[PDB]
Amino acid sequence: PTNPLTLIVATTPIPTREKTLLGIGLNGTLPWPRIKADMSFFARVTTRPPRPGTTNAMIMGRKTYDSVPKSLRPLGKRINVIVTRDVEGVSKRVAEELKEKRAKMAAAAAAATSAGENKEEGPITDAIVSSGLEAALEDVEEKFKGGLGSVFVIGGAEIYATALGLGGRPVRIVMTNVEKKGVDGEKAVFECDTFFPIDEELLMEKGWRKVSAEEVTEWVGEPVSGEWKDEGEVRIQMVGYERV
Ligand SMILES: NC(=O)c1ccc[n+]([C@@H]2O[C@H](COP(=O)([O-])OP(=O)(O)OC[C@H]3O[C@@H](n4cnc5c(N)ncnc54)[C@H](OP(=O)(O)O)[C@@H]3O)[C@@H](O)[C@H]2O)c1
Ligand SMILES: C[C@H]1COc2c1c(Oc1cccc(C#N)c1)cc1nc(N)nc(N)c21
Repeated sequence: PTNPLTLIVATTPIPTREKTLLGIGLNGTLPWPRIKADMSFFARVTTRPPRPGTTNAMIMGRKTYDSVPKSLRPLGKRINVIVTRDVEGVSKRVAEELKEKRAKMAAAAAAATSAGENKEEGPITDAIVSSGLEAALEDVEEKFKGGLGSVFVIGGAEIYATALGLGGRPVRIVMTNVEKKGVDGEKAVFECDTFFPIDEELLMEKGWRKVSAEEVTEWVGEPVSGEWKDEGEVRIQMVGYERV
């Protein structure tokens, strides 16, 4: 049987007359000020190997790649897989950014060593560029073999849409819900130009099941309560959905 594909996403609800939309992006970035708890959660979960000596891959659309600040990318300690229709051009630029990243990470390792820090086996950092999502999945399987850890689809909307359309991989969604705190017992809504490709079918569980906190916990390898938690002007909670 074939390994699960996990979409991981943060959404914000936007009630419209016809349905609640799930906003994910505005102007090529996220819709909200930085949420430290979502960031660290995303980082720990996407990095965490499912067994020793493996590295997780994140499959992303080219715009989501670009949405990460250049100095932080490709994102460390994972295999970054950038899906594009211009492999040739994007390859050259990713290769360049990887090389700069390698340079930053090497200097840090040398410094860490130099100040008497304990080093240990950890997941590796790579970036590769593919012509499609299916191509990306193939490409990472072929390059990494049994060193491949968990595969995450990290966005954005076009790539998620493609994941959800793949021919029957179980697909699971690990979702962080983001809401503004009420002001006069009313909650404002974030402006978004990019939305998750499905919304009502998750909130109404049509073809999807919302899973126990214990099940999310197993997927992501750290405790998830499914409780709301306050983070400044937002509250957030983590939930999961499996296709039925
Ligand atoms: N809140 C979250 O959890 C989250 C996560 C990720 C992203 N986002 C947000 O979403 C926005 C970006 O989303 P998006 O939907 O506009 O972009 P996206 O899906 O990240 O990327 C679109 C790009 O991916 C490439 N691509 C897409 N489909 C393809 C296919 N079928 N075959 C080959 N290449 C393909 C194309 O790259 P080329 O143009 O280079 O061909 C396309 O322009 C940003 O605002 C970002 O901040 C939010
Ligand atoms: C990376 C963008 C794209 O996807 C995601 C991103 C993100 O922002 C950043 C920005 C800079 C570094 C890192 C890191 N590491 C994350 C946060 C995310 N949160 C959730 N819950 N889900 C996703 N898919 C996310």
